[PDB]
Amino acid sequence: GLRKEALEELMKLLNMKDFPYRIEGIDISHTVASLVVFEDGFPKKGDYRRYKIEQDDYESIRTVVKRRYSKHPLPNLLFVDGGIGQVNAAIEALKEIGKDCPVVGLAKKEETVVFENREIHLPHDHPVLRLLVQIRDETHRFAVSYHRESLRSVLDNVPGIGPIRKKKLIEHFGSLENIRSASLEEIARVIGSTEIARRVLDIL
Repeated sequence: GLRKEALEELMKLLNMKDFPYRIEGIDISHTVASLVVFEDGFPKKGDYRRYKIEQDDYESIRTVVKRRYSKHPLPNLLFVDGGIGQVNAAIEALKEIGKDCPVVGLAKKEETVVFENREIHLPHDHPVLRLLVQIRDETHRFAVSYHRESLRSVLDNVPGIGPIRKKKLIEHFGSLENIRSASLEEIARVIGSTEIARRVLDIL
């Protein structure tokens, strides 16, 4: 949750014409773009989106930015992860579609904000620096849920079960953590056998 006065401070620091009421943040992971949304500093999780890019994070940002803003309104401010390059990719993409929107990021150099090809140094606890870091970390927190394979690989070691019942137990339980802390009686019901459910708990 971003402080509203820190939003005002970001506006002043960057000389923006408009208050950053809506901010969107983008991360590239290896390719998926993860897009997050803050509205008046509140994360709007129902507005988050993920983009698959078939194919250079530079190029991935450029692609995602053109794709998204050809269908959606511009935010008041766009934050991109990775530093100068990814900010430049976003800007280039915006030009190519004839759109106008401030883009900010964080250089790989410590305590450095990237804005309009300028680098602004801010001390560690400066509220604008803290705010930007909050945004970046939220992009990352969202990205790590594109991985919430382990249960599958391990259940491969369980003899005499087969591809059908495997996907049942993956569907009902989803993870190794849930299947392991489940009772014998429940697992039996998902697959139709105490003897196999016993073997599953035994082996896991």
